[PDB]
Amino acid sequence: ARIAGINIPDHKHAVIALTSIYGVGKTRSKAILAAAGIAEDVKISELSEGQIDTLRDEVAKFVVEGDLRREISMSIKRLMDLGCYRGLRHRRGLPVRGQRTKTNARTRKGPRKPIK
Amino acid sequence: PRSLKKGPFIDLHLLKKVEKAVESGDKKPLRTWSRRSTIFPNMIGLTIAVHNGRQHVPVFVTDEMVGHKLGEFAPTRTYRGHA
Amino acid sequence: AKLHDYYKDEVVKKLMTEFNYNSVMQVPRVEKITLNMGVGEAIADKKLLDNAAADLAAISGQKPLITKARKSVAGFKIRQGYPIGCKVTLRGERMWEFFERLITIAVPRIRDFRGLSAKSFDGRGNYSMGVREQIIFPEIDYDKVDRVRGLDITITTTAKSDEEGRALLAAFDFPFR
Amino acid sequence: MKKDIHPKYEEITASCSCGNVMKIRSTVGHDLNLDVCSKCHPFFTGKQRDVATGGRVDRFNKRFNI
RNA sequence: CCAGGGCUACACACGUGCUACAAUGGCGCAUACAAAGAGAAGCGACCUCGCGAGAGCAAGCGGACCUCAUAAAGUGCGUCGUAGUCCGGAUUGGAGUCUGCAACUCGACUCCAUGAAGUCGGAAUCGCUAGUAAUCGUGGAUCAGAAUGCCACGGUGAAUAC
Ligand SMILES: [Mg+2]
Ligand SMILES: [Mg+2]
Ligand SMILES: [Mg+2]
Ligand SMILES: [Mg+2]
Ligand SMILES: [Mg+2]
Ligand SMILES: [Mg+2]
Ligand SMILES: [Mg+2]
Ligand SMILES: [Mg+2]
Ligand SMILES: [Mg+2]
Ligand SMILES: [Mg+2]
Ligand SMILES: [Mg+2]
Ligand SMILES: [Mg+2]
Ligand SMILES: [Zn+2]
Repeated sequence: ARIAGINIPDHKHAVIALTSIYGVGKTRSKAILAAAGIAEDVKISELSEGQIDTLRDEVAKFVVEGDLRREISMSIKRLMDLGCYRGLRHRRGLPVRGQRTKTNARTRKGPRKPIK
Repeated sequence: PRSLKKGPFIDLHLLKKVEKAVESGDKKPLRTWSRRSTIFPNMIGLTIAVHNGRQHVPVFVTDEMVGHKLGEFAPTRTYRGHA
Repeated sequence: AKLHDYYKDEVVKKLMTEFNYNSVMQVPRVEKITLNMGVGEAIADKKLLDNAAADLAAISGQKPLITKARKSVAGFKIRQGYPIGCKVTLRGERMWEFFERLITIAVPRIRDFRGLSAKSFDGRGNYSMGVREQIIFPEIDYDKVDRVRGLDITITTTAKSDEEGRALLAAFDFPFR
Repeated sequence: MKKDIHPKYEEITASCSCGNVMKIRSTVGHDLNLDVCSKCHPFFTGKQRDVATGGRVDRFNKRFNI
């Protein structure tokens, strides 16, 4: 029970425990096992040793754990240094997707700062 | 974003301005009120000073500014902080 | 010591070419590989010092030597003589059998492994690198852990300058970049 | 070495996904399974393709044609 | 009169809401049950593609005829078995669709990757006496597009008043 450079849990089922990978959800893991040919409600423990081999050849084509953490950090830092409207909001901690910042901007700004 | 069967959007005048800029070959700052036009790859390497409601602020287009729009580099509000 | 016979037969004759040595004793070799856990949180309790030495003894199969404070400083809140770390000195037959698992088994298991630096040889051949995770070794069980440690590697060698030690380890196909 | 203080140490045999059945000496006690030997890991062909900085103009002219 | 900008700004303060903190629940699969409405530059069957919002070709109706239109909670079966979880959905990355001269400021929606706070809330305070409260859907007006708002409708359906 070790898929894609991380450890994936033992006693969770097939499609659920693959979602520990940074890069798959409930849908894309159904694409893994329907292509490979495994039923979806067995655990990742008591999968045979001819089953963990090919399962990463399904995983390797996706842009995953280290390959996906870098291009997001490359995307956001590319928005930083052009001078676009998006990157100004990425370097000032104020949200990007149009939302109201007069009130309810408590995620990008963090919880409430008292006046000092 | 605009649809892809429609294609990109640009003003007909700024397309004629940049073409007349490259064909003549100037580095004069083109001032244009088209924040809603998408930048074309002939606009790379030019100074195009797009308006922000108050004045004209220059933009020298590098490579990574192709699929963007001109208004993103002309900030239209102004803010230093409250205290 | 698998890789030591590989040193004797093929790595020596390689390095004799590219540096024009005029004696068989002049070619570089490695002396020792030292593994340090600086465990500063033992001043709170000895409980975390005891389980850090169970890690690094299982990794490299010798008993670890507990180090002590050389001088008593207040910026770190330690006296003179508090146990503040451990270490293992590996030499000879047991040295290459760490270095066999190192550049084959242990190092490519690092999460987001990109490769190692090469400006990191401090002038006189000695390479020192640090690892961020004791989990990477095939010894410690991933579930039996309790607290994450970290250590480093120090490959002391008999290279004269900064250049000969980079070329020494490159003939052990070291994973630089 | 001192015959009492040290942990056990013995030849084990390590198996990887690259088809390697490799022999070391290690303090595990049981046998070993691997995923990345240093003969298969993306270190000599992986860092090349994974960058993919990409042509900015070809982002623009793959979308459409004038 | 015109173009762009602003009415959408944010150390922060209060009022009204929606969604939550899970098993009286989440997901998957099969499957029963409404009322009230609008519709011509309008609503837009089926067929054909598309992971999907949609697109193509294009009938049907100025309407108890036709379409909008599939009610949902529920029930049958199956799983997950108390974890920040197969709970929660914010938030950001890359793709899109659409209406619209025109979606950077400053639209809704789709698909995929990311997966915050939150485990029932101090003092204080509000609504409600029966088809009420609670609950779960559904339509409409403003309107090119843009409802957690406003107005309207049925399904389930209590506790208690010395
Ligand atoms: Mg995941
Ligand atoms: Mg005006
Ligand atoms: Mg207003
Ligand atoms: Mg308040
Ligand atoms: Mg959910
Ligand atoms: Mg259930
Ligand atoms: Mg279809
Ligand atoms: Mg929390
Ligand atoms: Mg989702
Ligand atoms: Mg609980
Ligand atoms: Mg309407
Ligand atoms: Mg409307
Ligand atoms: Zn493998």
